[PDB]
Amino acid sequence: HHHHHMQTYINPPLSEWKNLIQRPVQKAEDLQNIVLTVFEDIKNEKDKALINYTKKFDKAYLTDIRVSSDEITAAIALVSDELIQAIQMAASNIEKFHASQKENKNIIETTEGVNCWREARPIENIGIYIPGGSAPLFSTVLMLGIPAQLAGCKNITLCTPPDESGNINPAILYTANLIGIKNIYKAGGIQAIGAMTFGTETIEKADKIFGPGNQYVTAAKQIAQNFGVAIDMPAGPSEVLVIADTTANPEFVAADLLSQAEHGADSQVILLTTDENILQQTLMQVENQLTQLPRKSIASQALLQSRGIVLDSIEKCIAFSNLYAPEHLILAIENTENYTDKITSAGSVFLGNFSCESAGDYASGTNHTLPTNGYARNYSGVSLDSFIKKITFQKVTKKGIQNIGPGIEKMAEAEELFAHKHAVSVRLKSLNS
Amino acid sequence: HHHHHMQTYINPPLSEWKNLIQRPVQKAEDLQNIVLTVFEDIKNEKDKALINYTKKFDKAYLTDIRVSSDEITAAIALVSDELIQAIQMAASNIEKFHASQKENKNIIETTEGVNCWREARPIENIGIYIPGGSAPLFSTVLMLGIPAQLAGCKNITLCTPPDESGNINPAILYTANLIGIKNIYKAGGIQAIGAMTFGTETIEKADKIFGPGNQYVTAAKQIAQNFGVAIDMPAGPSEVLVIADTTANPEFVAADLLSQAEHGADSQVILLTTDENILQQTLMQVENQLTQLPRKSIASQALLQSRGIVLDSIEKCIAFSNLYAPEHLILAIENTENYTDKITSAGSVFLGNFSCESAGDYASGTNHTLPTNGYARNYSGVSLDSFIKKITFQKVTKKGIQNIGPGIEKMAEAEELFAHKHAVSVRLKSLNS
Ligand SMILES: N[C@@H](Cc1c[nH]c[nH+]1)C(=O)O
Ligand SMILES: N[C@@H](Cc1c[nH]c[nH+]1)C(=O)O
Ligand SMILES: [Zn+2]
Ligand SMILES: [Zn+2]
Repeated sequence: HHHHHMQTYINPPLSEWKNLIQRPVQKAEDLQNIVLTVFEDIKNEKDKALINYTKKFDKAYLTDIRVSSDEITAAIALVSDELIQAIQMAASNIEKFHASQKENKNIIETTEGVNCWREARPIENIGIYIPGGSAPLFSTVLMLGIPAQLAGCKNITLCTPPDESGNINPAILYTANLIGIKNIYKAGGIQAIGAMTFGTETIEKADKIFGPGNQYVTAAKQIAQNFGVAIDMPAGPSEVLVIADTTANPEFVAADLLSQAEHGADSQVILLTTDENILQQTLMQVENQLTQLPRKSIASQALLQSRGIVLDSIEKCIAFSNLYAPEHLILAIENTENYTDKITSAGSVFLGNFSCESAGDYASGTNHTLPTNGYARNYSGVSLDSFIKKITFQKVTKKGIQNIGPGIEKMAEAEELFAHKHAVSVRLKSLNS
Repeated sequence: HHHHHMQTYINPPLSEWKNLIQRPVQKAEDLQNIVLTVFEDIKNEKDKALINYTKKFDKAYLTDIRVSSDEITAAIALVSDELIQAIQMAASNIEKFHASQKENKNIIETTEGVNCWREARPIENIGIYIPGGSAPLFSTVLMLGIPAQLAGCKNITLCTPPDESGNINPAILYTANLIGIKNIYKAGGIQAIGAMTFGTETIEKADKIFGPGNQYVTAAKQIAQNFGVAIDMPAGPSEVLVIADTTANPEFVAADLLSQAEHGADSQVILLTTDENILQQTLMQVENQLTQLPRKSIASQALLQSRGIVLDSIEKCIAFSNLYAPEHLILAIENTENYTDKITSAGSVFLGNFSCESAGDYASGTNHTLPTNGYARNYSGVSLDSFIKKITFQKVTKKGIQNIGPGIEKMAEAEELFAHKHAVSVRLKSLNS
């Protein structure tokens, strides 16, 4: 009479893996006309459109779009001392890890007299979108704001929608103010993305927009690309894949699965085990722990689309994981150092029984803004790299151009580009003269 | 009675810069329905669609889509010994510079018992598009194929359209075969992009597609993103901005401008000088050199949209350049080391009188696949980074989770994510027990 929440597959053949790696289907609504209409309103009516759309969708009639300093001060006083300490602990770890990603200038002499190198420069105008609601995901403010600051980005904008009384959750404002974000705007949805894409009287336009959101925000960011703005990565629901052998702790594994499942009804979790007893013990823990979750309804909906799979070796589990390309990968196995080289697609990886995903979500220092829905095949998580341009430099000397010059002339000839050839020829004749 | 090709502006006010940074307008045709129709045909008819569209647009009725080994061998014998030597010289320099971009693993202890790091992994399936025509831009094969190989990308596909006899230019095939690309397909245009986006019987689908093309290829790459593939960067016509003081060589500067102008009628060049005499001498050189260009008609059309501007200091020229954000920047000035830190947006930078753009186009080692039309504000040129994912790793010890655990619990509580809190709690209670 037991109500099993997650479906299981015991040693499925390789011919079924194509089906077992599938995420749940997503909504197929065409939002292009909806987005383009909002964008046209933002282009034509600017701040008035922002206020009008906020009235319509957030049920708040604002006078000012920008969060005031009194509102920031009021928010600071509403954050407890213990939370302040935790946020500062997280910010320090995130700052330390992202600061380590800065590269040293490295001048390469490719051939005699030819020196080449790269240098980073910040993307000047950064836009950050933060969804609203009663539960503030203020940790995303740290994840996106801190590397923007470290990169040297001069203008950081944060948009987040008000509640019906016009207010922003105090933890969001506290956290943004902590890391030095001063341009905070009461705006959500398509209209917020449009404001950062085209600019209004109050919001200067962004060069690149960061941060996930719902289906409407996702479509708006996708379409905004066609008007010249860059975006961080494509969006989708969050997910975890866990690999567990006999050394895994079933209580820990169940808690990790449920931590991902409680994010949303569209989340997906995958458990790969090397024997059935680990699977059975972990599922028993899932059932028992699920009863205690305030969000048990949401996690239960995500578990319907989730899968537990028994595969007869860790190397087979890794091969399945590499085909799935998970946003988060937990290796709950012995001697992970023997296996990490074999991982080829995963957004972020957690090693051994004490590396829980919650730690990466909040405080370890890695970035939790990660590619989902298989985008780990072709994107990275947000990092310092996301906030800079790498400019290439070269300095060719007189000996340098005498060295590579004749070869360039022959290639330009073959491409039938006479002016390209002549730009070399005039240098060579000048030194020969 | 002189026919001046380029328009000049002498000390324009700062209020006019907004207008002087504008590229020429681009075509505003809506190609979405056109692209989606081809994509539907590729999805439904696969190789048959590839052959049918090739018949229609390339006027070649193919039997085989894949270039054969006999065709590769025939192409090798049609490339001269002197060109072979030049291509190998270029490949060596490109390989050396891109190999230097590999990062070392760097384990960061963010706090006691918490170790975080990143590792690169190749994007597994790479697609490269190379336009056809009588003038083979085979240098792009080196620029995209070499870093793909260095990254460890296992499956590299190259699509390039046949001529009416079904043939591919021998320099393209020679160069692709040289750097180890074995999967070469006779296909162009929207249908080639669609084949790499969805896959056919002959062409395995790509995870990321590289390489610029015409308006149709550009729209296809943009729309292909919505079906899950990554692309290198947005497209547009090529451009150069030159900054010249009294130490510049007007013959060299004119040749550099004309080298960019001969690329296409939609190209744009910008010359900034610190005095009018440099401008006048350079324009005289442009007029005289233009008469000798086989492509003088194309360069003349690009010069119509080009601008020469006198500004009264190098720092003003740099500020103009930073607003323009050029694909290529040439600093034809004294003591460039005093100015490169002030450059904030540019795709690739060339220093001093002997650093011509042709050298970067062909042989210096930097990548010539660069962001144009102002995309240097928010994208980089192609590099080793373009072909990899940077996966984050963390290993938290028992002491580590005891260290950051309580803080995570408080933040999870504030985000009302009880399962996130519980995933930490079970570890702490286990060690406390
Ligand atoms: N070393 C570079 C930083 C960089 C990042 N990527 C390439 N270069 C600098 O001086 O800014
Ligand atoms: N050091 C990494 C390479 C890397 C690039 N970016 C981050 N890490 C490795 O072992 O592959
Ligand atoms: Zn989470
Ligand atoms: Zn060129």
